[PDB]
Amino acid sequence: QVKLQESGGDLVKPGGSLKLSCSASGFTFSRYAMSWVRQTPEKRLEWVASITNGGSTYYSDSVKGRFIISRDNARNILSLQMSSLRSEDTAMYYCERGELTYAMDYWGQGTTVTVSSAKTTPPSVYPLAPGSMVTLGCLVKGYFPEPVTVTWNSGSLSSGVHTFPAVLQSDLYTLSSSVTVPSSTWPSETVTCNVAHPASSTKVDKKIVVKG
Amino acid sequence: DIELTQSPAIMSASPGEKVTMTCRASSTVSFHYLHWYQQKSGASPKLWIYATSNLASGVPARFSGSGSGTSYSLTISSVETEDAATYYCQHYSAYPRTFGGGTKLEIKRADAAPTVSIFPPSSEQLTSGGASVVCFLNNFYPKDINVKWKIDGSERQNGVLNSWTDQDSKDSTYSMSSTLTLTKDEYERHNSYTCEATHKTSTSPIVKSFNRNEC
Repeated sequence: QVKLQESGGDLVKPGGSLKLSCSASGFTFSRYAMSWVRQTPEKRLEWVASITNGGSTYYSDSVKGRFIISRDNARNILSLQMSSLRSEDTAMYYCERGELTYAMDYWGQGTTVTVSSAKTTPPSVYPLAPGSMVTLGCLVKGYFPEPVTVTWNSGSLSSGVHTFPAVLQSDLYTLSSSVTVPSSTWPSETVTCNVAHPASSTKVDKKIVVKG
Repeated sequence: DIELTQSPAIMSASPGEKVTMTCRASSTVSFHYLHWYQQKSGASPKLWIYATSNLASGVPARFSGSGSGTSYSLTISSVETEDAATYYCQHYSAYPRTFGGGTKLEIKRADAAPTVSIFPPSSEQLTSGGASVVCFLNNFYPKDINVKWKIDGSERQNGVLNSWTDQDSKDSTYSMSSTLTLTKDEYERHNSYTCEATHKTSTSPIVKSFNRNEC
């Protein structure tokens, strides 16, 4: 199957530079045009750049002069280098097979980029244990910027989880995650909240333990 | 300058209904290159319809697309729960934005009461001088739910922050978290903490509660 994995998203000061990578597999990469598309916090989809298989480049007027789209047909890697970054470049960035004319037929899951002068704050992570089925919680508080990645038992508990959109207060985000398991499985078996904050290069594991 | 306008920006439909959404251009645009993408919550877009009328691989038969010139549409013949998503039209001739603003489709279901869970602040959180009392309201419908917090019987509004998930495309439900944040000192000056859930047509709230002294 065709797979596109983006990486390189980070917090960057305005005027700074950042390189995004897209690793392609499951198809002959050198035969296809490739594109980047961004999505703003307002959920507006916005084309960034495209590159033909021969290497001809096309850029949106929003990034002209500042962004470089490039490719390596030997490594099967699509790149985007962003220089002179602006606040307005803050967005989720997706890599696509194809381009605007004949359509973009496969999209990766994306990387987040935030352009801000504010420094990174890693989150504090707190377990939420209760005071047939049991719901447990994880509170991830006081971090900047988005995103955090929240999993339960390293992604083994997939169903019965709800991770809520972060709320911003006093220049810091806070989110919660709930997970619901059969009461015979907890506290009998381990349930742990795993939090990843790429911008501060932090990972936190917090076991949910009985008591309040 | 040529813009793609999508209507309606937001639509709600019930399973089994036929739904149509439109994509209109400022000036004529070639049907050969008018495309549609579907984006589900927490996921990237997928190609849905290409060259006006052709379904991308794996896209259900109930989808169709029509149009030419300045006027295009996407139609679902019999909408299903899994169709909850935002739909975007796109054409290279459109500038400065190649994408339309999208149509967000909500899928109706019968009313469902939330599963409500209340949590006292993490004891470890208290060590920071802060106290977040958390209440989860999970898997309910419709979206417009009301949460009330009570401390020792009296309603409290200050320090409450609420967050809703997007509609679950599996079962058409919503979930939301309500967090009441107090100081460690304010929290320990009280015993009874209550999260109440109600909606417009409810005659009986769902109530979850704990006491600071005994669980």
